[PDB]
Order: sequence, then structure tokens, then C-alpha cells
Amino acid sequence: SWEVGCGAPVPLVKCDENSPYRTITGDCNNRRSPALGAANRALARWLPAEYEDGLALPFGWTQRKTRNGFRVPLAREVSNKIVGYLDEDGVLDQNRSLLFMQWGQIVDHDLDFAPETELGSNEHSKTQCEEYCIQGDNCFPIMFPKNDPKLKTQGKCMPFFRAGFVCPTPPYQSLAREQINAVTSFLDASLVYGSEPSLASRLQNLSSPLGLMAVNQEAWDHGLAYLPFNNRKPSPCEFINTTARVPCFLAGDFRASEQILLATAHTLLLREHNRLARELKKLNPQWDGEKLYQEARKILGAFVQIITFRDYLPIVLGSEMQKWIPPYQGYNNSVDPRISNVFTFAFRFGHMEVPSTVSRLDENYQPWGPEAELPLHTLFFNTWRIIKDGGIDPLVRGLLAKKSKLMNQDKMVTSELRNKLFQPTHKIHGFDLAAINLQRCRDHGMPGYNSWRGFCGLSQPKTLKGLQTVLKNKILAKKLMDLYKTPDNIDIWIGGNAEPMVERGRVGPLLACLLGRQFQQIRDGDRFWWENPGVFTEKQRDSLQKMSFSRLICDNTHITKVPLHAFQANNYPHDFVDCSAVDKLDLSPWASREN
Ligand code: HEM
Ligand SMILES: *[C@@H]1O[C@H](CO)[C@@H](O[C@@H]2O[C@H](CO)[C@@H](O[C@H]3O[C@H](CO)[C@@H](O)[C@H](O)[C@@H]3O)[C@H](O)[C@H]2NC(C)=O)[C@H](O)[C@H]1NC(C)=O
Ligand SMILES: *[C@@H]1O[C@H](CO)[C@@H](O[C@@H]2O[C@H](CO)[C@@H](O[C@H]3O[C@H](CO)[C@@H](O)[C@H](O)[C@@H]3O)[C@H](O)[C@H]2NC(C)=O)[C@H](O)[C@H]1NC(C)=O
Ligand SMILES: *[C@@H]1O[C@H](CO)[C@@H](O[C@@H]2O[C@H](CO)[C@@H](O)[C@H](O)[C@H]2NC(C)=O)[C@H](O)[C@H]1NC(C)=O
Ligand SMILES: *[C@@H]1O[C@H](CO)[C@@H](O[C@@H]2O[C@H](CO)[C@@H](O)[C@H](O)[C@H]2NC(C)=O)[C@H](O)[C@H]1NC(C)=O
Ligand SMILES: O=C(NO)c1ccccc1O
Ligand SMILES: [Ca+2]
Repeated sequence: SWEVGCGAPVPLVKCDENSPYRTITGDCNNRRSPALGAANRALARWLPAEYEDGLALPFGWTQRKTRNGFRVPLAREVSNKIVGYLDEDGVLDQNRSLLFMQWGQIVDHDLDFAPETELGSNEHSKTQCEEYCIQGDNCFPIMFPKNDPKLKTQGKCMPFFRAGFVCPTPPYQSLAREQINAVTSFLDASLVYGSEPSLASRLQNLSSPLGLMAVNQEAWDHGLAYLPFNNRKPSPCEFINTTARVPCFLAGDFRASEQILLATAHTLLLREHNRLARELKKLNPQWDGEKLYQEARKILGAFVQIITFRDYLPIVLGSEMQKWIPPYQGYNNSVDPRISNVFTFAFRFGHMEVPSTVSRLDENYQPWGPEAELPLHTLFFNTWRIIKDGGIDPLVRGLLAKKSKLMNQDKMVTSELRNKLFQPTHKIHGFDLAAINLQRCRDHGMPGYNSWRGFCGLSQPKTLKGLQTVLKNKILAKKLMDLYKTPDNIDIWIGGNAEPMVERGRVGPLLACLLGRQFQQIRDGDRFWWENPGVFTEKQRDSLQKMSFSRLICDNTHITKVPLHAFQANNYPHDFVDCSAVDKLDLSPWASREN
């Protein structure tokens, strides 16, 4: 008895069987268990959920119920005390480009999305929550502590709505509350193509048999494409500058316009698909609209996989890479490919990697204009700066020439995210990503820090002094202990990120284990992994290994001067070579001799 059945409210169809292409929803990857890894199903639970009432209510909800004998500290107070800092000087990662951060967010968005609860196409709930901070039903407000500046100017709380959950919607019961993953668990470029058949089609250009994705018709970038605008009104990207009135972009994933540099990455990817389809039609004139689409799509998925596993992961995991992701040995049908609930919090390490400004660079990589460098907070949901202020190139050069923020125990998340975050629903630039992440841990029913330490076979400190040794920091450990009273209560997000970094990596031991495990699984459990014998031909594989993020830029923008290794810190002009010197993807193994 597993309650095993609930496969209700989720989209279902029938398995093409022997079809050489992924489904849009991720169904039919695993043959014996077709829904494994599919969009719109519960996040997997590596450990049982820990809720206040065993079942659904998050810790902190009832002001008199403790966690292990103690009150859990307010999310925003953990924010003020531990996460914040004032001095941006000295914070840059000396050996990671701004693209390091940016790629993490692309990968993250391909793997997981736990959307908020609605129950309001119009309702006094999406206003009884913001207006009066009344806790109730899915309103779980972030209360301001005594002495928080935002009291004086903003109000009593920050509104926060609980994440969606499987089986039904309305008030629910029985089992413990399981959050939804609205995206496919496979590294499959679902952020470009969509996770629903509904959206996947909208995204496509079905006016012509060329297998192209829809492109914006109102605006161009030197004869290069943009993403289509979104139908949706109200539009937050419009609300950001009512004079300019530029809507958000329409991509395979809904978060695409969250910040300008993410919209930039999205548009590079769309551009690549269309390029692939054209080139492909040249070699194979007989091919379908659909065949063009799927074949370009499959190449792109292979790209996202290769860069992620070859270029990106080795420099997050560092020396722990070998211990968690051993060399590939083939598809294993017994490996569970689903994204775990804790992964969506472990992968939030990238929040501590966001710097406070974004730069635009000209063709010599010099400050583009008099306002080249901008505070990150003016760029949330900002599309007008792309369309009406130089297009994509000045913004991509910044990604190569500037650095990520480095995680630092005394300087965690920049005030740009910690004080001035803009939420697409509400109206001010006054939210706090750090406090939200913490509130969300509780919302998702996360075991505490020592549960995960235990899970990863690592020591579980019980005392101040134990915590000082693990964190290798007396002061940090003291603050944590004063807010939390015992390490068993430390929220996973703040606990995992407070750990010193492993050698040659950018996360600590606990994070390396959680991430490493997840990635091993999503590679080993993927029937369509690129190296899986029979998915691509040997000659096709040889062609795919030559792919690089540098090339992507050469083929898709008017940048002519790029680094070879784009994720490490690169200085212009020494570290920058001409595009000619950069290996090209050879599409000739994709030829199809008729007779
Ligand atoms: C300026 C850059 C970024 C902004 C503004 C941003 C903003 C946000 C916001 C508002 C959320 C939702 C919080 C919640 O409701 O719980 C979120 C979630 C998340 N973020 Fe970030 N983020 C950024 C960069 C990154 C980076 C660099 C990474 C990783 C390298 C990352 C990983 C994640 C992940 C994994 C989630 C959970 C998504 C889910 O499963 O629902 N983000 N981010
Ligand atoms: C800045 O970061 C660089 C990013 O990797 C780093 O250089 C790299 O160092 C690692 C080992 O420390 C090596 O990487 C690779 O190792 C072998 C080559 O012997 C390959 O077979 C592996 O697949 C893997 O890619 C490289 O030697 C080197 N990687 C690159 C891309 O050049 C620098 O050391 C960092 N700078 C400093 C001083 O911290
Ligand atoms: C809202 O978005 C507006 C862009 O649609 C933006 O206004 C634009 O920005 C500057 C003025 O600050 C102008 O840029 C330059 O234009 C000419 C060159 O042709 C110069 O002579 C000007 O002096 C100026 O430097 C844009 O022309 C201007 N466009 C319009 C129609 O106003 C606003 O800054 C945005 N506001 C916010 C709050 O972000
Ligand atoms: C769908 O694809 C078609 C075919 O490329 C696009 O229409 C072309 O647009 C360019 C620029 O205007 C012109 O060469 C022609 O007007 C069209 N070509 C042909 C073959 O007629 C169209 O823009 C795409 N539709 C969308 C919404 O992206
Ligand atoms: C595929 O991965 C599965 C899941 O981890 C492996 O299942 C294991 O089977 C081995 C023996 O082959 C046992 O030693 C492990 O204890 C099993 N794991 C669990 C917890 O079930 C399996 O090793 C892999 N299959 C192959 C043949 O590579
Ligand atoms: O940018 C985001 N994540 O990185 C994001 C933005 C809005 C809503 C949910 C999200 O996950
Ligand atoms: Ca996916």
C-alpha cells in the first residue's frame, strides 16, 4: 500500500513508441514507467516532508508551535542578520565570468518550476494578503521584524503565496502536501520549446514548412531575430516603463523576462534553433516542417547537455565532481530521473552569485554610452532596454567581460535582490529574494540542515563549537545559533550556502552532494542522453563535441571577438580570439541519401 495511484489533474497521452524524438511533456522517456520525469507531477521526495502538523502546515505558521522545542526565526530577520551587506567592493569572482551565473539560471529553469497557487482570476485574496498581511489559506506573509527599515516605508509584511500542489487544488488533505514541477525533469531545452503541447505549438512558426520558431514581427536586432512579444495584459514589463510600453517576451518558460540578461540568453537559444533549421533544410531539401523542427530541437537539447556537463558542472562541483558524477556508462532504466524537492533549493546557490550591476559594452568592449553600467534592480522584467537601447550584442559582451559575484560568508546576497526585488504580480521594487527562499523552504516542508548532512554521510554538529568547525567561521556560526537555537532547525538554503567551498568548486560539501546526486540521476535516467548509444550516430557525436558557448555567440550575434573558454574570467583583448579560430559545429553527418 503506497497510495500509489494519484495521477489525476496532469496532462496525459499515448506513447509514440520507437519515435526518435522526446515528447514535449517528458512522458514516454522511461518505457516501463511512462510518467517518470514528466512535467506537471510532484517533485520527488528523497526524504519525508516535515510539516508543522505532519501534513501540510509549514513551520512558523502557528506562532506557538515549535520546531524541536524552539520558535523558528522570521525569514526576513535571518535575512537582515546573516544575508545582507553594504560594501560591493571586493566581491567579484576573480575566476568566473558573468555567464557562469547566467548559465546556472538557464539550467535551473530547464529542470524545475514550482508555480504559486492562484484561486483568483479576480479575488479579494490576492489583496487581503498584500493589504492586511492576514495569514490564511495560501497567504503565508513574510512579517517584518522590529527595527526593519521596510516597516517605516513599505508596511507590515511582504506578501507571499504558497506553492502549487499535486492531485487537486482547493483545500486539501490526506497525504502530505507535495509541490508540483511544471517543467520536465530532463535536460532537454524545455525552456526554449515549452513543457506543454499547448504552448509548444504557439511558439512554433506553422505559417511555413521550414520548422522555424515564431519570431517578433514588430522589432529587429540588425536583421537578427527577437523573441515574440506576449499577448498577456496586464504586462509587468510594460508597467516598468509606461512611456515605452514594451511587453515581456514569449518563450518556452514563463520566467524568461525576469531579468534582462536572462531574456538575452533565451534569444540566443531561439536564434540557434532557427539557424539550425535553415542549415538543415539546405542539406536535406525533402525534409518536413516537423522533421526540421524535431531535428533542430534534438541538436539544441544536446547542446544544453554538453555545455552543462562538460563546461559548467566541473567548475561548480570542483574536486567533488568525480565522487558524485562518475564517467557515463549507459542509460540505466532503474534510475529515477525526477527532480527532488530539495534540489530546487540547493540550486538556489546561484542567488549568491548575482552582482549588483549590469554592463553594456561596445565593439572594443568599452563602456557603451554614458549609462553603460546599471543597477540590477532596474532590469527586472525590463525588455525595453533590449529593443530600444542597442539590442543583444552590447549585453552579451558584458557576459564575457564581467565577472560573477563570489559567494562570501560575510557578503551573501546583494541588496539589489535582497531589498529591491520586483515581483511580477505586485507593484514595488521592494521584495527580498533571500527571505522568500527561506519562507519557501518552510512552504515546501524541508527537513533541516542536519537531516541533509546525515543524508550525505557528513557530520551533524549539535553545538556552537561543532557548527564553528563545519562552517570554519566563529561569527557566522554564532549568529546562526542565536537565531535558530540548534543546527537541527537551520533552513537548508541558508545552511547549505553558509559552508565553505570545496577545492576548485563554488559550493560546499553538502551542496556538492545534493547537486551531484541530482545531476548523476538526470543523466543516467535519460533514455535520450546524447551519449546514449543509438540516439545520435558516432559521426554525429564527433560533431557535437566541437560545440562551445563561444561558437553559439559567433553564429548568432555580430560579435567577432570571443574567449575560447567562456566561463572563466577573461580579459579583453588578450584572452579574446577571432571567431575564425573557434571550432564550428559540422552539420554534414546529418545528411540523408534517398536512393
Ligand atoms: C538576477 C538573477 C536572478 C533572479 C532575479 C532570480 C529570481 C528568482 C525568484 C523570484 C525565484 C522564485 C522564488 C520563490 O518564489 O520561491 C527564484 C527561484 C529559483 N532560482 Fe533564482 N533568480 C536569479 C538567478 C538565479 C541563478 C543564477 C540560479 C542558479 C544558478 C537560480 C536558481 C533558482 C532556482 C533553482 C529556483 C527555484 C525555481 C523553482 O523550482 O520553482 N536563480 N529565482
Ligand atoms: C580559472 O579556471 C580555470 C577553469 O578550468 C582553471 O583552469 C583549468 O584547470 C583544470 C584543473 O585545475 C584543468 O581542467 C580540465 O583538466 C583536463 C586537462 O588536463 C581535462 O582533460 C578535463 O576534461 C578538464 O577540462 C585545466 O588545466 C584548466 N581548464 C581549462 C578549461 O583551461 C584555472 O586554473 C583557473 N585559474 C586560477 C589560477 O584559479
Ligand atoms: C522609459 O523608456 C524610454 C525609452 O523608450 C526612456 O526614454 C529614452 O531615454 C533617453 C532619455 O533619457 C533618450 O535617449 C537619447 O535620445 C536622443 C538621441 O536620439 C538624445 O537627443 C537624448 O538626449 C537622449 O540622450 C531616448 O530618446 C528616450 N526616449 C523617449 C521617447 O523618451 C526613459 O528613460 C525610460 N524611463 C524610465 C523610468 O526608465
Ligand atoms: C514564419 O516564417 C516565415 C518564412 O520565413 C516568415 O515570413 C518571412 O518573413 C521575411 C521577412 O518579412 C520575408 O522574407 C517574407 O515576408 C517571409 N518569407 C516568405 C518565404 O514568404 C514569418 O515572419 C514567420 N512568422 C512568424 C510569426 O514568425
Ligand atoms: C542502475 O542503477 C540502479 C539504481 O541505483 C542500480 O541498482 C542496484 O543494483 C546493484 C547491483 O547491480 C546493487 O548493488 C544496488 O544496491 C542497487 N541499488 C538499489 C538501491 O536498488 C544498478 O546498479 C544499475 N544497473 C546496472 C546493471 O548498471
Ligand atoms: O527568475 C526566476 N527564477 O530564477 C523566477 C522568476 C519568477 C517566478 C519564478 C522564478 O523561478
Ligand atoms: Ca527540462
